Amino acid sequence: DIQLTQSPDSLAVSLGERATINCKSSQSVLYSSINKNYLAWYQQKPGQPPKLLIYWASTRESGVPDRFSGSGSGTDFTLTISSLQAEDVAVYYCQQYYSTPYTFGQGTKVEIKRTVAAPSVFIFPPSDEQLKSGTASVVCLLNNFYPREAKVQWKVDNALQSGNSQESVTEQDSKDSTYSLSSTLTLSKADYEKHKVYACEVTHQGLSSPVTKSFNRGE
Amino acid sequence: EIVLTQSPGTLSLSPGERATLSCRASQTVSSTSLAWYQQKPGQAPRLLIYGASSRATGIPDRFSGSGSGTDFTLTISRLEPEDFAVYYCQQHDTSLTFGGGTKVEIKRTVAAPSVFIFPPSDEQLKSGTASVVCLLNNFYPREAKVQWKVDNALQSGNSQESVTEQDSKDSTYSLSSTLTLSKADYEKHKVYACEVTHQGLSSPVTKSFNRGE
Amino acid sequence: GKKLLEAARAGQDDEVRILMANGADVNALDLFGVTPLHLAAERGHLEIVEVLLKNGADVNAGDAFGRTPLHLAALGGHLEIVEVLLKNGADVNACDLYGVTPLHLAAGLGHLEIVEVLLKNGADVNAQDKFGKTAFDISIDNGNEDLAEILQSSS
Amino acid sequence: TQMQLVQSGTEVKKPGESLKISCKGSGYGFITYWIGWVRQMPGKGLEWMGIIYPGDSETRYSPSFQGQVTISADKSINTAYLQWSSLKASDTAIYYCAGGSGISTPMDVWGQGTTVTVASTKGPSVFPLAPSSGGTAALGCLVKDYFPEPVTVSWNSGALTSGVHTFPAVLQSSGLYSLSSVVTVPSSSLGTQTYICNVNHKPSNTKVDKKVEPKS
Amino acid sequence: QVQLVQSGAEVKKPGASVKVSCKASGYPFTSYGISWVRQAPGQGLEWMGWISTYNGNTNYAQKFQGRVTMTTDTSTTTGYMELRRLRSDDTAVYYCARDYTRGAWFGESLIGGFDNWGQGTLVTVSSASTKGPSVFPLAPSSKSTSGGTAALGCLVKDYFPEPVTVSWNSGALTSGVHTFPAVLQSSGLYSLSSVVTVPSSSLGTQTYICNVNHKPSNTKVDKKVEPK
Amino acid sequence: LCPFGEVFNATRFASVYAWNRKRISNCVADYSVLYNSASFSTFKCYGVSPTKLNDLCFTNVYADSFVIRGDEVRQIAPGQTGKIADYNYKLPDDFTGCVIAWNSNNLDSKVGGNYNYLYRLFRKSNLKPFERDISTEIYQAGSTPCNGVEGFNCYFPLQSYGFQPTNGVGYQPYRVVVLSFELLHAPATVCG
Ligand SMILES: *[C@@H]1O[C@H](CO)[C@@H](O[C@@H]2O[C@H](CO)[C@@H](O[C@@H]3O[C@H](CO)[C@@H](O)[C@H](O)[C@@H]3O)[C@H](O)[C@H]2NC(C)=O)[C@H](O)[C@H]1NC(C)=O
Repeated sequence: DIQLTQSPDSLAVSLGERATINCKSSQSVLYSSINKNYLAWYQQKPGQPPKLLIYWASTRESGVPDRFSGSGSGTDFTLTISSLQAEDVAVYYCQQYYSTPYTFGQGTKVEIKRTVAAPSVFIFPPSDEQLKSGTASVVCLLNNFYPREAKVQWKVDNALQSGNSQESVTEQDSKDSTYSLSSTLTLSKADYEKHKVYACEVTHQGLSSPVTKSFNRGE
Repeated sequence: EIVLTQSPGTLSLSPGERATLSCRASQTVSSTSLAWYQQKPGQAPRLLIYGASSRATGIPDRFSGSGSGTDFTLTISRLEPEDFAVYYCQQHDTSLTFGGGTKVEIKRTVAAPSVFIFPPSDEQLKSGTASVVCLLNNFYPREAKVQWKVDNALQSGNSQESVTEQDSKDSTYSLSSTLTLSKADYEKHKVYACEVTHQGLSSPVTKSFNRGE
Repeated sequence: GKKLLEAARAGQDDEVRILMANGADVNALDLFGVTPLHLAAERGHLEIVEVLLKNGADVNAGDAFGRTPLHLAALGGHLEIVEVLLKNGADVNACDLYGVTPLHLAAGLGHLEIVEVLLKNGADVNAQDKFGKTAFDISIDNGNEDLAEILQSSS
Repeated sequence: TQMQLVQSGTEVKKPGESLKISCKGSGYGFITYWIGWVRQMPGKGLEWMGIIYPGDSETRYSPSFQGQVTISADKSINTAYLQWSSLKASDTAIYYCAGGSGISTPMDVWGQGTTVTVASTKGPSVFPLAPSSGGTAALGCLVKDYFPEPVTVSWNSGALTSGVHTFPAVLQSSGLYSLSSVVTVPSSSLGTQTYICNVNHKPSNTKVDKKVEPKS
Repeated sequence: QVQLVQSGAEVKKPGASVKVSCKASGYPFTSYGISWVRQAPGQGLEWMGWISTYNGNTNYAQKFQGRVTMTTDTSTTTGYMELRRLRSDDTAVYYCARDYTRGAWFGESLIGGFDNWGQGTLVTVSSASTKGPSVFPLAPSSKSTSGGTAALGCLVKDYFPEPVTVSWNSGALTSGVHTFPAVLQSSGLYSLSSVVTVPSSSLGTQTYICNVNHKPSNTKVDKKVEPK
Repeated sequence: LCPFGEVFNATRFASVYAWNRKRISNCVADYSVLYNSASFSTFKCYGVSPTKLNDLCFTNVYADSFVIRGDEVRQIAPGQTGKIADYNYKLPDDFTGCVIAWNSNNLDSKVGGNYNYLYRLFRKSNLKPFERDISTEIYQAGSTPCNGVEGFNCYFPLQSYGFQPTNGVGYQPYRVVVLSFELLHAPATVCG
């Protein structure tokens, strides 16, 4: 059997330069009678079935742009997209077919790098209908931020919590490549009426200081 | 190297019918090496069936072929009025021998032949040869008998007969019987008779005459 | 494993015992894919045959040509092997893909004992050669016409 | 096209039961096409399952997947079928049937993939959420206790096609799904027009309009 | 869609040779073979031979080993067939055809037959040369029945080679005409007759004309019909 | 442009034991006819895909052909053994060739059985890849010296097929042609 690895696992470069990915295998993938390496390179935009680009590791399938290229030998192979565009964001894959079985790598994600931007920090409590429901859900929003990394933390009556927050991140934005992150905290009504003050703290490389948003229940 | 006789040479059939033509050899031949060819009147040949079972490019579905062992058969099913032609069966397993050809004609009602007789004028009598003509029209089928009588005498080696192909507007026939002879023996006899007999005509009508008329 | 096969040539029973006592296979197939029964019948080592059938060997074993040990045993002219094989339950009507019959082997060398021991248990008379010949013609062809009369009187 | 591939639709069944899906082709040159299957876990990569030849039903299995799934072929209609004997928790993913003309040749032509999940069905609950003070404020609408994904959302019944975000649902502890959609609007326009959150659920065939107003 | 073109007709005297050419277009010439087949007048066809296209290995029938030679050129996509030592019994038509009965590279026995033909090629041989025809009218007798019709004819003698262009009333009459196939006799020359049927209305009120032109001998003649 | 028809599309196919080779080269091959003829019921083609090989071109386009029983058409494959595979024809492993097979019961089957198609089923040794050996030498089964007679101790290695039209679906004869595109390392190689 053959195992495959990809490098790097995550990647992000700006618009208009070369993007390089590496695929490394174990056994030689050069056939005996035919001197052509047995590798294929796939792409997959989110929400769509995968669509091949490179077959036999050195050719270009019909109907694809010519701004793509590949190289490599032995057990290590390289893929280079020249002058990546805004519509080339996807998840790429390498797969050998020397013999049964074939196996892909873990996967690589491509993102468009740019300058840091000032984000927006919001926080919202629930309402009367949710109180009547029986639970209490308070949601902290962080909007139009960059880079992806940003720490969102809670504070209930100046006390930490564990195993109570669920964090969700949206995909890229077509307008200016901005993201939104939500941290939702759910708790019981009995615990809701036993606690008064809630606070959200946001830490990001684009913030001079961590941002605190605190308020007492009902105010 | 194989004797091939289709038989019969004529299978005249009425319009809008099916024809099962046959081709039979002496030795054995597989179902892979005999083809059927068509020969349109006044035209060039073509191809009908290859491999004894299938059809070539752009041939309608009315032409089917079957058979094996020592006998093969072509079926036409439907008969349009452009499918009247000679049919040949050809083998190519060991060398190649063509068939004898079969002619299929229109089958219609009986016919009543009409006969005319013509002697020559003296302009060709000044020359060294003479000729007399008998003409038969509107008869079915081609088979008919025509004989001459020079003073009620039997003649041989001095008569010729000809017939035209099937007519495209009435489907009839026309026969010409020409007798040629020398000048010297022409003036020795006076009474000349020309007798025709056909199955479609009850009586053996004879046209007799003298040159003095 | 394979050794017993050539051991069957030497008739060394004690080697056979020490070998199958350790868990040796009972239905071995060699490079040519022949069973020890054919060589055992060919060499006529009776005691080996009996000890091997004591544990229940393949009494209906057949090779690629469909031969069975009884045919070669009757051909050789062996007394005890054929009768013990008949007793443990080997069939007598069995024929190869060419349709050769044990009666042909019995009539080959004029061996008389096999004849009536198979006649006792229902020897077959429907045997069919390339031309459909039965046991009578082949039995009388060998120059010993007395054998043919035995099967003729039994039919 | 050179080859067209279709598959089944959505699949939602309780765990343990059997399942039968089919990948069916159409075109010219189908007789040279091996059919393989590829699986994708949510948020992860890809892994092969098995390959087959439609004609004489010659199959090959990945070493780590032998004995778990059944692959069959049918040459009369040129279809490849996958059968599950037991359904477990790890059987909620996406699947693709991939065509490939020969062994050691790429999987170039692909289907649209089918989805498999396992949970219980329930009707959703939609609640509003309004901000208070100032620049531009974000109003939110949440849907809770709904199954299965996805949910169609809009504001003012599709009367605004800008400044909207949608939240891919994440499976929580109690065993259901939830979502929240937020729209950012300037503080000047909060008191003029009426904001309607419009939620459609085709699997539950339910359409709900909810009025959203600021609280102060 | 393919095109096959042969040469024009030929007339010859015994003792010489004749060479005919077939040209094929619409396909690469170097994958199919050429087949030549001759047909006597009114009888079935006879196989003249097969020639391949690249190796030059041919196959002739058991009858013409030394009297016929067939050659091909792929550059101009043409095929020549020459007949030598020809006798008086070789008046016939010849056909070139595409071959799908024997391979053009291997020489095996395949499935199929000659599926493309040509317009044919007439070849005639005789002991006589070209000679002008003599025409003769043939007027019906006055004893023709009123309730019917009468036939009038034209007889052409000693016309050679074929064909003759016979017309009535300078091409005005087209209906009721009948031209006959040519017939041979012992002398080896050619005789012909043509007949038209007419009602008795025009017997005594209109004069019929019968004009024959021979293109190979470029001779024009015309005669009138008078009842007698 | 080159003899693809004359190897497929003919009438006489030799038996398995003495199958025929046919070398085809120095041409341009139009595989478009070998795609959708709708008659090749088992066009199973390994190693190299047929679709986009038009870019590729190399010598040694060796083509073999024969006729073989219907059921054991599956047995022909790279590395798969059995009755025919182990004794008469064995395709080498690490293959780069590509196989074709189809039913031809319509013409190669006659009443009374076509007893013209023999095959070998015994052999002391085995076969090297892409090799064919033909010899009607008999085998002495036992200890009886055999000169030319047939009997219990004299065996003919070859056996006769029985072809019948009424016989089962898996028993009707099939025809097989195996292509094997191989190349060498020397450059300036002729393409195709
Ligand atoms: C062996 O000989 C047979 C008979 O000549 C060949 O069968 C014919 O092959 C031609 C060429 O592929 C086919 O022509 C095609 O016909 C379709 C009709 O829709 C047309 O769309 C294509 O453009 C093309 O003209 C023809 O149909 C076919 N006839 C039959 C009955 O199948 C056969 O192909 C030869 N062997 C090989 C391997 O070529």
